[PDB]
Amino acid sequence: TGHSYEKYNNWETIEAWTKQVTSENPDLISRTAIGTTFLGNNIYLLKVGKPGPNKPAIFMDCGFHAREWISHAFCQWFVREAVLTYGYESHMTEFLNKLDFYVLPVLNIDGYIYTWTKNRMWRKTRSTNAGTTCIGTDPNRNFDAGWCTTGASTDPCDETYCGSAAESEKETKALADFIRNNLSSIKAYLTIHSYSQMILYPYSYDYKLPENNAELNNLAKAAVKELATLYGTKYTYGPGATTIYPAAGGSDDWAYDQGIKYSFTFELRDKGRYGFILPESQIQATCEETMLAIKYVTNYVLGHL
Ligand SMILES: N=C(N)Nc1cccc([C@H](CP(=O)(O)CCCc2ccccc2)C(=O)O)c1
Ligand SMILES: [Zn+2]
Repeated sequence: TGHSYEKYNNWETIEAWTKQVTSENPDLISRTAIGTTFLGNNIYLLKVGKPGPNKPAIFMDCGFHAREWISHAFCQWFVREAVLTYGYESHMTEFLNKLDFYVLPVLNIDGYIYTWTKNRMWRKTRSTNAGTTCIGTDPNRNFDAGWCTTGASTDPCDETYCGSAAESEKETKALADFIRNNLSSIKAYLTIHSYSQMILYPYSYDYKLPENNAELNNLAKAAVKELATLYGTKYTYGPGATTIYPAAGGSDDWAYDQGIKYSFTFELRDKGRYGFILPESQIQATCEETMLAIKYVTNYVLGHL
């Protein structure tokens, strides 16, 4: 039950943590909920930064995919590092003064609970589907970006089911609703996954390249170089379609086509030795090196608005 930053925490524990870290840091963190899940859990959002007028923001979510436990761990790690180093480390101090980080600790809460209780390898949501006993939609194929046109299934029984319609899932509708309602301020979108050690940018739903792909490639390149300084961990990077494989309906592509010009999917450790079942013993090293890339991106975005 007790929360630890070097262990994977269950939802009850993460929920208690969002309340605790917010009460302990009132001038640095506010908590709201942006929606409920299919099974009635609260989708918490943390706003991290020193409040002020007309602040730009960066949006980061974790836990799209239930089994990718290091993703959830990173969002929690980020929040503590922000509050611990504010006022002492120049860069984080400037970040929190000038912008807000929206941190969504766990999007697909229902699936995450399922990985703790029944099936460690679950990935989808846990919503019911008409006409079948098969459960769940892949939330990262459920966005309105070339929806269900490639790299996706129309069968609810498949792991890549794109859903009955774009934003059919309460969770993805809640996230899209929030982003749409905050487009004027959100300057970047970061979505945290594992595994494969990559930084992806648009597009995945099509082989076409984003208008600013040269810029996005240079930024990804610089970010993976920064990440490698700590433990030598090697990341690859590029447009999703060629860097992994085509897949429609992803939140990074959707956010980009909303006008959020800096949109990245992070795939964290490792490369397949442990895969989704990354040992807790690697949480600290993974989070620490990932922090460097996230901060590099953040500084770049701040210098380009
Ligand atoms: N919009 C996007 N970024 N779409 C996208 C493109 C390629 C891959 C993915 C995800 C990757 P993921 O988050 O589950 C991590 C997959 C890790 C992996 C890697 C190799 C073999 C088996 C498993 C997917 O397969 O749904 C999304
Ligand atoms: Zn994933």
